[PDB]
Amino acid sequence: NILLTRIDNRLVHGQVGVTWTSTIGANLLVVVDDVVANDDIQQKLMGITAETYGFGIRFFTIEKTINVIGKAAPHQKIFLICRTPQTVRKLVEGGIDLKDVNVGNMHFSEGKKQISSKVYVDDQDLTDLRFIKQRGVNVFIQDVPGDQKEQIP
Repeated sequence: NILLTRIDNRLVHGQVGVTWTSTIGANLLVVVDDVVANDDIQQKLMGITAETYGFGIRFFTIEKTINVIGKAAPHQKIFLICRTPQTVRKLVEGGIDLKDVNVGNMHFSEGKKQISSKVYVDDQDLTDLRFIKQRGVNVFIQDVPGDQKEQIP
């Protein structure tokens, strides 16, 4: 059911989320993020994007996603969007079978190092990305479809 998981600090990220969703042929975008899930006014803009382009959307905590994602019905073709690799790691640890993780926008903060045009990491981010890889997940950096895919160092 899960077609792709993308890490993007901007979550749905407007036209970027639109293009990914269309390209992979998802019909349900699950935003896995505790802050947004738990403060529902923060959902409104992303909800408008879903409404505009005609795909379903959910805003779930990590705990909820672990608990329910397996109940997904055959017709649900899911695109998971996560803020950070920390979230993805929690999903993997919780036993969710992810095949591919696309690393999108990871913005600078103090001490982070640039590894791709739109990706800045600290050592914990690299640790977590590498953990995900070690669990057999294909992890790659790619801004939008058709860009050259880049590997984690």
